[PDB]
Amino acid sequence: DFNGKITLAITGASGASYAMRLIECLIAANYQLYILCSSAGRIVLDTEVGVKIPSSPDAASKFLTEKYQAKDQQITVFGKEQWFSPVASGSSAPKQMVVCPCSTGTMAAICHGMSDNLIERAADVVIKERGQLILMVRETPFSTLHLQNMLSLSQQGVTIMPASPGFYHKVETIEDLIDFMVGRVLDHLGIEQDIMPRWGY
Amino acid sequence: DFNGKITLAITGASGASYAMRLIECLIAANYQLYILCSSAGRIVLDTEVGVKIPSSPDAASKFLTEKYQAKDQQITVFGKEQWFSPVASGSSAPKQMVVCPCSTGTMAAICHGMSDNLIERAADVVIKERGQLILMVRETPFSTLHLQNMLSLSQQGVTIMPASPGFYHKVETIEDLIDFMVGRVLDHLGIEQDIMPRWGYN
Amino acid sequence: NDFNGKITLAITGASGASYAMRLIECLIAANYQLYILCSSAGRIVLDTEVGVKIPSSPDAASKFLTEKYQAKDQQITVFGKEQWFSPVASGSSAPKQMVVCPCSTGTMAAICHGMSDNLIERAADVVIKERGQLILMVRETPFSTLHLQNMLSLSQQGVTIMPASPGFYHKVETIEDLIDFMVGRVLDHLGIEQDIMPRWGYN
Amino acid sequence: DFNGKITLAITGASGASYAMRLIECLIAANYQLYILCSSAGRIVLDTEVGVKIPSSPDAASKFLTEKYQAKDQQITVFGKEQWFSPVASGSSAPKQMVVCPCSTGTMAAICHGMSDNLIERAADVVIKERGQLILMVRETPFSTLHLQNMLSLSQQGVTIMPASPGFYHKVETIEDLIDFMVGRVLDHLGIEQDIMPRWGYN
Amino acid sequence: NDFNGKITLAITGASGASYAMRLIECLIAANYQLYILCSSAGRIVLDTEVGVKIPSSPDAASKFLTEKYQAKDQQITVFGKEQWFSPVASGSSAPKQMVVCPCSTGTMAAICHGMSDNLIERAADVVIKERGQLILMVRETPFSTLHLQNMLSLSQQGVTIMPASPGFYHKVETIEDLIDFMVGRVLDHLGIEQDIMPRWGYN
Amino acid sequence: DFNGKITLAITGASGASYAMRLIECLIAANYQLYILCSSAGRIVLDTEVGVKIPSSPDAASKFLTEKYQAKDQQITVFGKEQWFSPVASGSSAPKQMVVCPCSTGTMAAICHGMSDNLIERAADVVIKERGQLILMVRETPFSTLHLQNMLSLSQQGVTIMPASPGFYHKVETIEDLIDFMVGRVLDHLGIEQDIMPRWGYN
Amino acid sequence: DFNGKITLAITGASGASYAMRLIECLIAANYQLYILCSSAGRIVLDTEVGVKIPSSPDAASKFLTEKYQAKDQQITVFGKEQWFSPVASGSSAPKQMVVCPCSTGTMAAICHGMSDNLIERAADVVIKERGQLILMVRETPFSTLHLQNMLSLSQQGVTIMPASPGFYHKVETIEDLIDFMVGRVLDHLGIEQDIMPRWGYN
Amino acid sequence: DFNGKITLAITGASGASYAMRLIECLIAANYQLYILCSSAGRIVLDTEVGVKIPSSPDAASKFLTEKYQAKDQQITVFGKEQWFSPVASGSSAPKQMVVCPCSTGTMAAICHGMSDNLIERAADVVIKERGQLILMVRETPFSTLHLQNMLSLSQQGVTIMPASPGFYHKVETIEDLIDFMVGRVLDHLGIEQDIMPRWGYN
Ligand SMILES: Cc1cc2nc3c(=O)[nH]c(=O)nc-3n(C[C@H](O)[C@H](O)[C@H](O)COP(=O)(O)O)c2cc1C
Ligand SMILES: Cc1cc2nc3c(=O)[nH]c(=O)nc-3n(C[C@H](O)[C@H](O)[C@H](O)COP(=O)(O)O)c2cc1C
Ligand SMILES: Cc1cc2nc3c(=O)[nH]c(=O)nc-3n(C[C@H](O)[C@H](O)[C@H](O)COP(=O)(O)O)c2cc1C
Ligand SMILES: Cc1cc2nc3c(=O)[nH]c(=O)nc-3n(C[C@H](O)[C@H](O)[C@H](O)COP(=O)(O)O)c2cc1C
Ligand SMILES: Cc1cc2nc3c(=O)[nH]c(=O)nc-3n(C[C@H](O)[C@H](O)[C@H](O)COP(=O)(O)O)c2cc1C
Ligand SMILES: Cc1cc2nc3c(=O)[nH]c(=O)nc-3n(C[C@H](O)[C@H](O)[C@H](O)COP(=O)(O)O)c2cc1C
Ligand SMILES: Cc1cc2nc3c(=O)[nH]c(=O)nc-3n(C[C@H](O)[C@H](O)[C@H](O)COP(=O)(O)O)c2cc1C
Ligand SMILES: Cc1cc2nc3c(=O)[nH]c(=O)nc-3n(C[C@H](O)[C@H](O)[C@H](O)COP(=O)(O)O)c2cc1C
Repeated sequence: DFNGKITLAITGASGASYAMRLIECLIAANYQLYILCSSAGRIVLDTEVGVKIPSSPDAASKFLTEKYQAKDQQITVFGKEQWFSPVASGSSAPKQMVVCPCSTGTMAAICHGMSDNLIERAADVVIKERGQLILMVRETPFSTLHLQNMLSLSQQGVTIMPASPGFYHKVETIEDLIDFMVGRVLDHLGIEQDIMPRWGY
Repeated sequence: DFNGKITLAITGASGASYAMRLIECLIAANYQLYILCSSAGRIVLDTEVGVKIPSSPDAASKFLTEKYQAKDQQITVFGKEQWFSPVASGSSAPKQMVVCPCSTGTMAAICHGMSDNLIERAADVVIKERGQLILMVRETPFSTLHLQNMLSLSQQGVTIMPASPGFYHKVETIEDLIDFMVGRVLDHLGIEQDIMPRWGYN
Repeated sequence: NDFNGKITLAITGASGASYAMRLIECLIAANYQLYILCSSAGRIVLDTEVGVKIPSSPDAASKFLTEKYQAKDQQITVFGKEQWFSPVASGSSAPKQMVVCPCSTGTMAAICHGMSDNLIERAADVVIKERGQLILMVRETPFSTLHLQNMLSLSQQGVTIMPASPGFYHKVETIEDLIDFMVGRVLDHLGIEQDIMPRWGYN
Repeated sequence: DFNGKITLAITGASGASYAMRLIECLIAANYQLYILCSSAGRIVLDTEVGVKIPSSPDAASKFLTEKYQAKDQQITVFGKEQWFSPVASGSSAPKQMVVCPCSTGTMAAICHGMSDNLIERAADVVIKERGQLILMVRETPFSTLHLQNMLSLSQQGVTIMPASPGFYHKVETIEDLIDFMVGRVLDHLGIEQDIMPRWGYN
Repeated sequence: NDFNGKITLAITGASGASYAMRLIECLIAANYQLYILCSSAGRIVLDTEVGVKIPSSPDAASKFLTEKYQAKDQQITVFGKEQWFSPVASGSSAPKQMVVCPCSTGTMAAICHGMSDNLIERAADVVIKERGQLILMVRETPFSTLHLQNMLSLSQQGVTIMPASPGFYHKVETIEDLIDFMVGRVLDHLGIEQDIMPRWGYN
Repeated sequence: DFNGKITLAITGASGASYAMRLIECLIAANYQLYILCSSAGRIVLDTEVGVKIPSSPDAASKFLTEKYQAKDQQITVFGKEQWFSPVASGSSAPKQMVVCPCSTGTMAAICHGMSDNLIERAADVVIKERGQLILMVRETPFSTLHLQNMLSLSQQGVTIMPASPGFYHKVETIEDLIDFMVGRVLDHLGIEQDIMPRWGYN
Repeated sequence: DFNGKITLAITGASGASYAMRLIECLIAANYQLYILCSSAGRIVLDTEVGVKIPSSPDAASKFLTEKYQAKDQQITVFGKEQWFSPVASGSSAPKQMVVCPCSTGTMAAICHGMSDNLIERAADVVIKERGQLILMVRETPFSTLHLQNMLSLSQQGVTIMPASPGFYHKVETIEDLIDFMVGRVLDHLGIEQDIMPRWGYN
Repeated sequence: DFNGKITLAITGASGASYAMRLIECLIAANYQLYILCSSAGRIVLDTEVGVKIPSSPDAASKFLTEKYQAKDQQITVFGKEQWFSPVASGSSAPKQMVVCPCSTGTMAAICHGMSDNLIERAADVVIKERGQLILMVRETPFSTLHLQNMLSLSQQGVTIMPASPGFYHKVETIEDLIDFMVGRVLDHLGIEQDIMPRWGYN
């Protein structure tokens, strides 16, 4: 039925709207989503976009499914230590994962392999199985230690995508900036998108 | 007269509006500016914000002065390879410099000391004189080599400041995101500002 | 405001609680405003080494310390473990000076690697990225290689690693003289006038 | 329509024949090409194989179209700083690029992310977007610094393919050596080829 | 011989002279034989911090310390700055255990880089090459990056870097309790039974 | 009572002229100096400028005091093992130090933390206390090991300022070269100077 | 008598022609050669150029002597583990050695000092005695690990000369490409050559 | 009847009188010079020493020829992309090259192998052919990135010779400082000179 499974982690960086719009576009492209959200991520979603994701995985899954009028099974949320989840094992996990937005703290944890929660274990799995991990980092300025951590991940095939949208297409609202970034994630995932033209400059 | 001199370099990355908004605020704050603009810079300023900066330094100074209604000598623009500029010698150059927006290619030339034009020499000088260089890099995703370049400069005390505006202050307009970044540049320069509040997270 | 400056002070679970308590006292006497963070291992060490039970709840702690030091109104605010709605948590708002004292090798390690897992680690990461001044008063001996790798990294990046190794070359009558050696060094580095450690050097 | 788009950049290293043959094979394989040529590249093409690429991009597109009897829009040449080309942006650029032949100076510029012209930007974009870049470097001997540069690009997923043809197959004429290299580039690009058989050693 | 083992003990010009004096006392009580090296900056610190004037001449120093500690015959021998005809100077002859205490960052640096410019540095270089145990009780704060680079190098190569950062989690009534914390740690690392620092850990 | 205290060490590199003139300017700028001089530096001073610094510290202080017509307490010299000097401890030492001229050997001692004499300890101190250390290194050519040493210091915030005078100003005389280096030192110290003009290139 | 002694090692990389031509030129330049051939080298010589080097060292010396019409003692072949050869000891070995052609596996063994056979020992001896070793490597594309290995040898004064002939001179036949490489090796060895002219680019 | 060929590059660092005195001595020692001058190097010679080198290469050869009363073919100036020059190919280039004065931007370009112009290609070729490159760097203070660039090249056998003259030989005039540096260059190149004597320290 679905076109593929993608793991999506939302962490406590600023940039909630990116994550909300990415999920909208993935659902519309008819992907199945396994969604992980950190406790700080929930705080940011509430403050920035007024979105309150219930803390219980079941209620969260139903909440998101209604928000996006998604199909049966299309969205599943897994809790912070739910090791039964498919994402926890290289024997079962999807091969694509996006962290959006991705805090420098979560980026750091994945860089060093702390694997202390489901989001960090999932990322560690995608890296070991040689899949695709994309981290949409939101911070500025960067410190040298942020850069060392990004460098290490990028050398190992992780895609560091800072939330730094461009303005060279006609930018007429905040949405168009949001769609710049989301369209780049989607191009990287190998998913047809029409939210960001291919005109170039 | 003025609270100080700042060197501003505009290069060909997207995010012209940041640079225009930065000039606007430094003028109102009564700083004197030495502005440098690469060719690709002007092309970006043109297509993104409809601002055709003349490529002659003298006409460029008058245009910007007029555009910002600046005082006499408050803005001086210098040419691609105009070595008499005060920015080209450690004996004379200002100690604060911002490259906004900063292409990955200019970041790279600065990283490695290419010093091939006035912008690159000007940055090399601030670095050797132990001044403050701030580079507003606008590119995504980063490649590994981007990240090696950035890490090398950052270790050497250059502030890598990617154009990654935050959204926690409540954004209703693109101008709030522009002001997010410009306000961070101003904080770093030690310039009082009220375009981005000090509330933090509420 | 109404104060000379703002300082962020984090207490973590290394031995050396008496250095932290003396440092707060001197900073208050100097009329600085303090944002205090304290980890739970931190409170355990305070409790066992100097008998000071800081309430775990941030309002109650602010009051407790305020009364302890007879501090002015809003001079001391404690913030809790994940209280992100705290000015220390954002570069838009935070103090440019922070001291971790005593700093456990675990907190130093989490700062070194950027873990930013609680308010203490985030506040440090912010100070680092904003190019402020972070001082870490590490208390541990011996060092391992990995401790040294972590301290080295931080020191290359402009973080001041100040082990709690007091000197004895001044008048040492009491333990208080050694506490004051280290607190005197922190104050000098913070740019704060102090008379607890004379400037005579070696005689 | 076409089987895919490829970016080709010709630079000022010896080995113009490799490039001309590579174009011939991609045209016959029904690929669409975006061709970039450096000024040194043009001088090399001229002196080595008598091929004079018009200075004008439109004139060059037609000249090559005509030379290879290529279909409509199958060959588009772009100029030195034509930032409006598809190749300059990650939102638009092809995911495969070859630099044939590749001078050590252009390999250097790409290694360090200098991105000063369309070739180096095109490269940097391919690298950041995680596509495939192949560099047919021609120089001998190598210096340590050449090797450092190749090393870092290689670690970053760029294919350093020196123009070092082998002789273990049927070597009669120079064309067999040219075809050795071109066939290796075609195998890497994933394109069906029979100018170099798969017998291996015999 | 007639002793439990041989230990090389070097005193250098860092603050912390009272750690060295207490360490000799415990080693003597434990019936170890000591080869003592003392630098001239070392004697200056001993003199100013604890009032102990070790004669610069090796015979006179051996007698002075022997009497100070009421040591047995040949239990303490001091050796002078370039006294190469000393068993510490050759791998064919030297003790396999050495402590520098207090260890200045200058002596740590000369050992790190292999300078071997006097008997102290040579004796350390020997212990290192013979795969023995070298403990360095560094006293300095803050650390610089270059200090940390030097300590890191040494620690990777199996040298124990033991900063003089005493803990407070045990019963601390006096300064002597903090001196005994560090001396207790040196003894534990040397494999020497000691009761000056209890083994109760944290309560 | 002076504008501040600076530590200045004179070591056995050629360039005694630069040291003598820095001292002149710092005295006229009303700074208090603590001077250290190596026995090799004393030999260089005697042979190059015929200045004979006496060996005893008290006689040294008086000699330099006399020579510069300095005020009371303005110049104090300290001997090579004079650990009572305020420069020996982070609890008491000035936050600015210059080694002029600086031999490759003393730069090496400082690079590696040898801290063998007062000059080396004073530098070690300034570094660990995060002050400002400036090393006017005179040597040519550099070896690789000299460069490794300077790179290590520079990465750690020490200013490696080779005695490499420029000629773009009005160079009528040797003093013009001495003043180029001295002026650059004083700018780094944050001390107003007018011996080297602040227009750059002309 | 002879102008000097050179060690030549042939290994199992493609490019046997380069080696045969190199020998021809050194013989005509009156050098004395100590030749080593690996078993893979022999297989390559056979399949590429029909040259069957006798398995026996004495038979190989005569076979080559005869092939090049060389003088008495001008060519001595030595076997795989003939440690009694001059080439195996630093007390005796020639100070110039070429490995032509050089497989990436023998370049690897030399990079890491494996010294398992006469070729690798000969190499290691040349390197330790600070003579000149040249490695004509033939492989494409390069892997990262190939590049790491070449890098470390290059940093250590070994000449990595890939078999990447250029085409800027008069290219008519394959012999002109062979002569390009051989002439570069002869220039490095310091030996007068006219198979590759010095006109440079025209 | 020239003793040898030297490539001499003049770049945009201060110290033009070094380069002019170096050509004088090399012409008196009967060496043949191939001189390259960048556009920033012209500007420096014009302003510092009042020498205006014509922009076209033939007029510039004639100009310098007359200036030093050089012999027929003793001096040839080559333009910034005159790739037909002997210096641009390893097959033909001189084995000794001096960059004097050397900017930090030209030192960087050579460090990372940019090879963007004839000066940078010439250097890249001297390095790959294992000749001798000497870089007379004039800048102070150095930044960490300057030091990283120098270190890399020195590790690779390039001689980093900063323009840091000594004073231990009795210094009459500025000329004695110029002659200190030029004598060191000449000593490095292996050319007898009597402008800086050999008595060392007295
Ligand atoms: C409103 C808000 C916005 C934040 N924005 C960022 C940010 O943009 N970047 C960042 O690195 N941390 C940010 N933080 C801090 C992280 O939330 C903090 O480091 C937390 O420990 C992250 O936890 P997580 O990585 O488990 O999500 C923010 C916090 C809040 C409350
Ligand atoms: C509309 C437009 C937008 C561009 N945006 C970027 C950008 O966001 N980041 C970047 O690194 N380069 C960007 N480029 C490419 C640079 O302009 C190009 O690499 C050029 O060589 C920069 O030179 P400069 O650094 O001298 O300005 C852009 C070009 C155009 C035409
Ligand atoms: C009484 C006591 C003393 C401690 N002393 C130290 C110490 O001196 N150094 C250290 O690194 N950790 C010490 N610890 C361990 C830390 O408390 C432990 O590593 C903890 O996880 C640190 O957490 P924190 O960094 O969040 O405060 C001590 C613990 C206790 C209970
Ligand atoms: C006829 C000719 C042949 C050349 N061959 C080579 C070569 O094989 N390798 C190389 O690295 N450079 C070679 N060059 C030099 C490059 O052309 C030079 O470094 C130039 O600056 C490269 O510019 P580009 O990288 O923009 O093409 C050659 C030059 C000419 C004129
Ligand atoms: C009273 C006094 C206390 C000192 N304290 C220290 C210290 O605690 N740490 C340090 O590295 N050096 C200290 N020094 C400096 C060393 O004595 C100085 O670096 C000396 O050269 C060390 O020589 P040594 O390593 O040969 O003993 C002190 C000096 C004096 C006079
Ligand atoms: C006349 C003279 C000039 C010297 N010039 C230099 C110099 O320019 N650079 C240098 O590194 N060493 C120079 N030296 C050598 C240093 O003096 C020597 O290495 C000494 O050991 C350094 O001692 P110091 O670092 O304690 O002062 C010179 C020596 C003499 C006698
Ligand atoms: C016909 C033929 C051609 C070969 N060409 C190459 C080559 O060009 N490059 C290479 O690295 N190995 C090549 N090999 C593989 C090497 O022969 C192989 O790695 C062998 O183990 C090398 O042994 P040697 O290094 O002792 O000569 C070739 C093998 C054969 C049979
Ligand atoms: C009068 C004058 C003096 C200069 N001196 C120096 C210098 O001493 N060192 C330096 O690195 N750059 C110096 N520059 C800057 C270089 O000329 C500049 O970075 C230029 O881009 C170098 O280009 P080139 O390397 O192609 O010659 C100077 C410029 C002028 C106008």
